[PDB]
Amino acid sequence: TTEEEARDFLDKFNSEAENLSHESALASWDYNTNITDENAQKMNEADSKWSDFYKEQSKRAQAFPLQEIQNLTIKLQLQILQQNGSSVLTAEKSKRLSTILTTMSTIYSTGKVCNPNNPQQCFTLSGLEDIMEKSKDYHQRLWVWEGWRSEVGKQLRPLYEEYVVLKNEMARGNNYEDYGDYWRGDYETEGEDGYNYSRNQLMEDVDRIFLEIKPLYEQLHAYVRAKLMNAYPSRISPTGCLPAHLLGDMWGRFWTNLYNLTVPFEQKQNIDVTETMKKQSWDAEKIFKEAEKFYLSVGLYSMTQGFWNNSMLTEPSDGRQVVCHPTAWDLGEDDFRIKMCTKVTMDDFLTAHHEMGHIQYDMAYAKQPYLLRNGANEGFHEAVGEVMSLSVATPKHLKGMGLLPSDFSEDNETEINFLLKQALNIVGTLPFTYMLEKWRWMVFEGKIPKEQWMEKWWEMKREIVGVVEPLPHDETYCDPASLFHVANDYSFIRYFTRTILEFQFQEALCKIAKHEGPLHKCDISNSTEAGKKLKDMLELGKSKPWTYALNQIARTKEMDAKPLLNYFEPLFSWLKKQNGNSVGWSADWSPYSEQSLKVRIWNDNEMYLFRSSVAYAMRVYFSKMNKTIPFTAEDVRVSDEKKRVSFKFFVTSPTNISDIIPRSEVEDAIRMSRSRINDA
Amino acid sequence: CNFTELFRERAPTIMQYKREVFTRCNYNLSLLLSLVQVDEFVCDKATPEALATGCYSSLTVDWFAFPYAWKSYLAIGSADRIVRFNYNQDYSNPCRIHSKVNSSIGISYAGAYSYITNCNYGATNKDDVVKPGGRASQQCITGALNSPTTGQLWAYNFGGVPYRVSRLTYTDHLSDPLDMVYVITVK
Ligand SMILES: *[C@@H]1O[C@H](CO)[C@@H](O[C@@H]2O[C@H](CO)[C@@H](O[C@@H]3O[C@H](CO[C@H]4O[C@H](CO)[C@@H](O)[C@H](O)[C@@H]4O)[C@@H](O)[C@H](O[C@H]4O[C@H](CO)[C@@H](O)[C@H](O)[C@@H]4O)[C@@H]3O)[C@H](O)[C@H]2NC(C)=O)[C@H](O)[C@H]1NC(C)=O
Ligand SMILES: *[C@@H]1O[C@H](CO[C@@H]2O[C@@H](C)[C@@H](O)[C@@H](O)[C@@H]2O)[C@@H](O[C@@H]2O[C@H](CO)[C@@H](O)[C@H](O)[C@H]2NC(C)=O)[C@H](O)[C@H]1NC(C)=O
Ligand SMILES: *[C@@H]1O[C@H](CO)[C@@H](O[C@@H]2O[C@H](CO)[C@@H](O)[C@H](O)[C@H]2NC(C)=O)[C@H](O)[C@H]1NC(C)=O
Ligand SMILES: *[C@@H]1O[C@H](CO)[C@@H](O[C@@H]2O[C@H](CO)[C@@H](O)[C@H](O)[C@H]2NC(C)=O)[C@H](O)[C@H]1NC(C)=O
Ligand SMILES: *[C@@H]1O[C@H](CO)[C@@H](O)[C@H](O)[C@H]1NC(C)=O
Ligand SMILES: *[C@@H]1O[C@H](CO)[C@@H](O)[C@H](O)[C@H]1NC(C)=O
Ligand SMILES: *[C@@H]1O[C@H](CO)[C@@H](O)[C@H](O)[C@H]1NC(C)=O
Ligand SMILES: *[C@@H]1O[C@H](CO)[C@@H](O)[C@H](O)[C@H]1NC(C)=O
Ligand SMILES: *[C@@H]1O[C@H](CO)[C@@H](O)[C@H](O)[C@H]1NC(C)=O
Repeated sequence: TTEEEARDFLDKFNSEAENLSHESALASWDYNTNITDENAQKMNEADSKWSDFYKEQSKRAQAFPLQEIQNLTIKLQLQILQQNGSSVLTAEKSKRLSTILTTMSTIYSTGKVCNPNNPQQCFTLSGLEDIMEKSKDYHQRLWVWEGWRSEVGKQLRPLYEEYVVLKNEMARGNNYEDYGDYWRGDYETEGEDGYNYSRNQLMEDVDRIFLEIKPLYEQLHAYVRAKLMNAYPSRISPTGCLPAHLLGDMWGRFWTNLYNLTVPFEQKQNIDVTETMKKQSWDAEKIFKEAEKFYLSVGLYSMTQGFWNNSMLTEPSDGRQVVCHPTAWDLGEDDFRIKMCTKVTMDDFLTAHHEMGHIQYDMAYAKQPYLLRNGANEGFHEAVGEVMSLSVATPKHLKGMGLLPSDFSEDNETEINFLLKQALNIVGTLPFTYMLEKWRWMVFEGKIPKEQWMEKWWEMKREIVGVVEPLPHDETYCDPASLFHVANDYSFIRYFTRTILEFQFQEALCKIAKHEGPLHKCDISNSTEAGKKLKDMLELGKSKPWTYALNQIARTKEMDAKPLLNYFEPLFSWLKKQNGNSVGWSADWSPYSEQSLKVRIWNDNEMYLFRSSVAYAMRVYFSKMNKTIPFTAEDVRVSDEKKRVSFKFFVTSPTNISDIIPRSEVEDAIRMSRSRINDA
Repeated sequence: CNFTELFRERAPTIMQYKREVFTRCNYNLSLLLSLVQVDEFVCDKATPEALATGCYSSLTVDWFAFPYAWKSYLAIGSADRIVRFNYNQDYSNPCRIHSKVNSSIGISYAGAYSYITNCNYGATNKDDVVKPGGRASQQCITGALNSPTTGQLWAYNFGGVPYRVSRLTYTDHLSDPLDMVYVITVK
């Protein structure tokens, strides 16, 4: 009778779960729509009611063991509700872990980096990123990058090391090996026949996928490097890794901002129609109503009246404060809304479709039981939205729609500029996500000793991504926590998978629509057959294995970069011609190693005295001239070392940082000052 | 004609302004301007003298109470909240009169005289602008009538359509010889 009582329990849960979800989701909507302390309170109270409900239900859920449940939807709903999570931790550890998590978030969030030479000018994280995206000054970019690592990274280090242990203990209490599996378990599912996927091959799939897209990334790397070398002359070698601070961002996760230095055909204009949309008198509603027309011509769902009446499609000028970050909302009771501040721009034209597409998916699985009302997994949600966005980005759509001139034609130079920009967005970030989780998993698993965390971080990064540290680091730093997602406990691998699924879905849909030619030129408008296949899959929600959902639309139960490589095939060939045999990179070189000296052997105090003597020697060398530089032991930088065997070093000016004094100059500075280096 | 209502105890607000159409009458403008004083006579495509001479097919007069200091907010070309969400003037037919009415003429000054400051609606935050010669919609007024005098923007639901309205008073800016605005258009 376990099956029967489990059924009644879940039906009861699902009914009130939907009613409470509505109250909480609506209060949150109203707060963000109209910002004020009164609404913040209503939101917080509604969320507190939800948590008390969910928590009490998760206690009763333990009375319905999975062992005697033969129904797949009862089994899945109980698995979702029954998880203990942080609750198997004792009160001391639960409280400490929450405190650590909150502290890590705070250090990242309000971290600041000041100008080392002119310290009245200091920037917050958003100020630093603006500088980091726009400046072309090697020096400025370096103190921003390096500053963040010492101001934020080192303060996070002592928290991460306790954090890793507590997260692993939590995972063990949930029957996992460590926290790696706790996260990897989000892909685990047990169906019938071949629809059975282990959390333990996620590692197998990402390594396989990574290797197949390696050739494309290597071609992109060589091209970007060759072009970037003319922006930062004699800072970047012909063959090797790129300096981290020159990648166009604080973390180097996207090569999006290097595009302006790397454009294939710089004199040619790209395609957009912002001027045309203004000329044709477009506005918010038109933009969203056109997006609906698109979803209807594909064959999916039209929008409800509540959307047109209840949403926020434009930025208000009423006096109300709002947050304009675009989000698709599902408030329950089939109430679907979009909150966005739309204006007549290409960016909002395409974003409006992205948010609309999330709703189309939200509607499809609305029919599912409350706990199963989500996509097949973390990656499917965005992967679908991206495909539906690519469908309208293409000029094929824009021309057919009557926005582009009918004399508009697609050049084979414009094709290259487009594909590269996409590659810098996709191909360039795939290795970042892959490397981060590769390392992160090893850290939680326990394969990398605490004392080797930074050593493996940078060694592994040069091997996989091809990025090298401008300056060497000790184990006092923890650059991984420098990123939001690490500091705030978020899974990152979803960024890898959504991309791979995106192209698997797009290619299958194009074939269904009977598209001929390159995939980047594919359109699914006026293709009901492609529409119908997509709908069948979206409607599944979480009721079936994600490999089942993948099999229906892409005809396989595994992820492949097969379709990604085809999307970018014309770019791969173009890059090959441009790169020749410069393809790939070495991980032997670093920006500071060329001018380094080697010391053969040792206490930390002896290293200090050595550095002090080197700084002295540099002072003497310059003192003979009419230039005085206040070198101290701190200005002597030490490279990766082998304890009691050897180490390497270089010295920089205390007032520049970016400079390295040439080996030869340092070497005879030391020889000149060979005498009087004794003690006692 | 019959102008005993123009100079009556009830002095209408901007949110809910009053008007009359006068037909089959022998106009007597020279008395209207003798009964009450006029500070300003501002009129396009017509003159003070022209309106006093000759008969016309129809005379229309609109009026409301309104402080002199705010006279620029009724100006043509103005994008003020007063003109946009309440009283747009008809410029398709040729006169704004600023007239102080003596307390000896039974005109009162009572109630929280007000105008609409904002009236958006739908997911477009689209504004509900009054057409020239028209009046603020019933939905804008109904919401505004239940708003605080401090101008807070409050949400209302009228027939399934959401509205965000606010109201602001000018009940304090009065004098015994209260300043009123009359608008005359002549066909
Ligand atoms: C942005 O967010 C704020 C905060 O939530 C909203 O402010 C509330 O707005 C609602 C209207 O949407 C107000 O509700 C109304 O209250 C009136 C009484 O006000 C007095 O008493 C309250 C305490 O209850 C005091 O806070 C207030 O200052 C006054 O002293 C009622 O008379 C209204 O009644 C109407 O609706 C009922 C519905 O049942 C009908 O039966 C009535 O006949 C009548 O039509 C109404 O209940 C609420 O009081 C406001 N909160 C606060 C703290 O002032 C903003 O409106 C919101 N803005 C937007 C654009 O979203
Ligand atoms: C905004 O909504 C109104 C009506 O909302 C519906 O009816 C209400 C009474 C309530 O039950 C709501 O939750 C419902 O969503 C729309 O007005 C309707 O428009 C259609 C034309 O498409 C017309 O045939 C109906 O008769 C109208 N209904 C009413 C009550 O007037 C209005 O169109 C929506 N706004 C937009 C932009 O779609
Ligand atoms: C959540 O934690 C509870 C303990 O608080 C687990 O319940 C115990 O399970 C063991 C092993 O079967 C039993 O021997 C204990 O008697 C149970 N204790 C209680 C109070 O029931 C529960 O299994 C955990 N749930 C999940 C999904 O991990
Ligand atoms: C890439 O180059 C474009 C120019 O083609 C830059 O766009 C300009 O951005 C500034 C703001 O910093 C605007 O004031 C200009 O009007 C924009 N120019 C044009 C023609 O629109 C873009 O910012 C550059 N991107 C990066 C990362 O440097
Ligand atoms: C599983 O339960 C659902 C109700 O939640 C029911 O519709 C479905 O038919 C059941 N399937 C089997 C095999 O019992
Ligand atoms: C889809 O077909 C319609 C005609 O029903 C046409 O107006 C529209 O432009 C077509 N869409 C595209 C992208 O060609
Ligand atoms: C575009 O086509 C022309 C031939 O018409 C060719 O010479 C040129 O190299 C091609 N460019 C690219 C980027 O494919
Ligand atoms: C650092 O040295 C370089 C020379 O390589 C010079 O161009 C730059 O202006 C110097 N910056 C500072 C802050 O001294
Ligand atoms: C209003 O009263 C004053 C006396 O205070 C008088 O001088 C003035 O003429 C009166 N105005 C009118 C229009 O009668």
